[PDB]
Amino acid sequence: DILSVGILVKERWKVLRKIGGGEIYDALDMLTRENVALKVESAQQPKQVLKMEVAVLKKLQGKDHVCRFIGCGRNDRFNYVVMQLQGRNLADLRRSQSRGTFTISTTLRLGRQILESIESIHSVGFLHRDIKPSNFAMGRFPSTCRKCYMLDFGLARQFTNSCGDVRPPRAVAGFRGTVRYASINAHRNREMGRHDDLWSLFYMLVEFVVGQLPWRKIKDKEQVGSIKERYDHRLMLKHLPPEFSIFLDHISSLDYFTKPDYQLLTSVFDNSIKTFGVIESDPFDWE
Ligand SMILES: Nc1ncnc2c1ncn2[C@@H]1O[C@H](COP(=O)(O)OP(=O)(O)O)[C@@H](O)[C@H]1O
Ligand SMILES: [Mg+2]
Ligand code: NA
Ligand code: NA
Ligand code: NA
Ligand code: NA
Repeated sequence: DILSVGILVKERWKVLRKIGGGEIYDALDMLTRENVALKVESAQQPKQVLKMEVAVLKKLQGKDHVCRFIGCGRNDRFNYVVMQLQGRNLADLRRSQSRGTFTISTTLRLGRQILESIESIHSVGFLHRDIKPSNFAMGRFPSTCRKCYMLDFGLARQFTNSCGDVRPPRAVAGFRGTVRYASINAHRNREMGRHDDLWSLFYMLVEFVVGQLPWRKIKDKEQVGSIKERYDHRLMLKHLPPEFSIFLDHISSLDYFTKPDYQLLTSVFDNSIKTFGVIESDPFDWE
């Protein structure tokens, strides 16, 4: 690691506890007397991504489901960013459930919040490219703990130009994200688009309700991609509310050059939540 518990960054943030390992700490902000999240990277790491992370976090400021930006810096030893500290991430919350699953009520509410966050990052011109449960966390206070926050913009890519139009895709793009949640496009080393973040959301929602994905045990990235390319994704509809056939049909129709119909996808969640009688104040599974 570059830092260690106890050290002070910028005479202000005292590192207290490592919370993620990418080196991230719970730190004391001496100016506000609050615990914050501080993420650091070596100025010698070949893949340096905190520049991207700060730029996207700044672009999302003020929007829902985004940590507040607190500060950032760059020195000869490391780069760092400081942001609002959240609570438990969704991978940990699902694993803390004795059955390894969420109910459809918790799944639909989380999915709708995650969809909102994906529409927000696309609306500022960026793809997330690593949508997965450990990159989402609930708030840690009574006023935030029912809110899900999108994390980890290090692998993001701008898909618009300086003008705001969609940029021409590269012929070949390195696969950056997580094999388990990656779309077919990612596996093919094709330029990822907005629909590929939505495919990762779909896989997350299926894994929430079922507890696993079909390729859970498969570790060869090419084997996983082969399975996904041939898989009949309609089989995943079995444990989701009926309108997710509309969700799957829609994202299947998309490609790099087609903006998603976010209103349609939102309606799938809104309608399912209403049909199941789900209300926001219902306890989440971990309550
Ligand atoms: N603002 C935050 N508040 C709380 N936990 C965070 C925060 N940012 C990241 N984490 C935790 O750290 C883990 C890894 O951080 P993340 O930003 O995803 O970086 P990386 O995946 O590159 O290690 C997350 O899965 C989450 O548990
Ligand atoms: Mg992460
Ligand atoms: Na930046
Ligand atoms: Na920048
Ligand atoms: Na790439
Ligand atoms: Na097209």
